[PDB]
Amino acid sequence: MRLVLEEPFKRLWNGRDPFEAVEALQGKVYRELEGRRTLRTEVDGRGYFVKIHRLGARQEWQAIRRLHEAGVATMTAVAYGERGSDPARQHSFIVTEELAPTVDLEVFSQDWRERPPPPRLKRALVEAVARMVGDMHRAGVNHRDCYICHFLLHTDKPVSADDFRLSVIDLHRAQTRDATPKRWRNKDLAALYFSALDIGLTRRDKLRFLRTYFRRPLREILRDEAGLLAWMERKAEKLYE
Amino acid sequence: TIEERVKKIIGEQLGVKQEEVTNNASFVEDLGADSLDTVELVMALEEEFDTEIPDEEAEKITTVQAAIDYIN
Ligand SMILES: *P(=O)(O)OCC(C)(C)[C@H](O)C(=O)NCCC(=O)NCCSC(=O)CCCCCCCCCCCCCCC
Repeated sequence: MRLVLEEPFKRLWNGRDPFEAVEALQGKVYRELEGRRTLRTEVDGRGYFVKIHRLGARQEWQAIRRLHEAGVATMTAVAYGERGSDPARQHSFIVTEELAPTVDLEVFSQDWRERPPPPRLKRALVEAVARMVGDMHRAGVNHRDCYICHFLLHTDKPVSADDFRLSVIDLHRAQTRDATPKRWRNKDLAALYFSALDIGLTRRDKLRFLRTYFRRPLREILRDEAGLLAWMERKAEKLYE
Repeated sequence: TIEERVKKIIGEQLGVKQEEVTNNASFVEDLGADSLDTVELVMALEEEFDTEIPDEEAEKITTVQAAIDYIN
């Protein structure tokens, strides 16, 4: 048994079995990947995403909790639950607040190849992701779906190179440890790179990324990560087609 | 003014005296730079002029003249 309720669902499910109540929430329903379920719902017009598993909600919940400890901007979780006589085959749920207004970074950079952004805005975004991912990894969380589309740029204010905030989302497969093994670090870095092959990153936008990501001199990175970087460049070539 | 800014950056970047920063000097053999320094130089240029240099252009910046030509 694991259960954490926060507002508004703490009162909403007071004398209620919350595992029943999540199944009773309503709204635009989505993915039904074998027992799993995602749906958007509103409480006083707020908007929350409901993920029910009947792999479970634990992955997202511990990533979200570690990222909050580490100061990495992400979803806020207002409800979470696990129960089951078989600790392997648990019934779980997690409800996260909606982040809005936002535009994810793939959409935002959709057509940088042809509509080039301000250079300083570009480099600030490249670096802001380098910081978050680095921060994520140093805090013991590897994403497993580390793509630019899972980073939200916040549009509640005008966006400039000097003022913008990101949030990382979709942690449904995220693994949380006290230290992120290097193989898992590299998978995220690989995936983040392949998601970004089509936005006009110069060779130097990528070195900028690596420096900020590792927080080590560029010369050391290119030496000690040589094989990783050569592999990523080789995969990225074939993926370009 | 711009024609001088480029000369100043190459010097602050490559750690060479302003007198050695001649339009004929290639960074690699004349100003003691290696590979990466040129790239860090190209980056420093991008950042000082708040611009972006495409990888095709930046690989043609191998001399001081090459550097000034691009900014103008
Ligand atoms: P000399 O010392 O002989 O050689 C010089 C040099 C440049 C070091 C050498 O030739 C070399 O090693 N490579 C040549 C070209 C180059 O610049 N390579 C380095 C960059 S490519 C790389 O390192 C492999 C993968 C890139 C790293 C990942 C990028 C992450 C990007 C994701 C950002 C997300 C944000 C997007 C905004 C919406």
